[PDB]
Amino acid sequence: RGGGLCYCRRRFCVCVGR
Amino acid sequence: RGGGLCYCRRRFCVCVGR
Repeated sequence: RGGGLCYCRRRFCVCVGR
Repeated sequence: RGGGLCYCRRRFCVCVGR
């Protein structure tokens, strides 16, 4: 199935989806 | 920017948080 990817580290976060 | 931002463009979505 589909979903979403989110990465968080230190004082910053980034998410990506298609 | 403040808070968290997230938006989808072209054929892929890109969101970032700080």
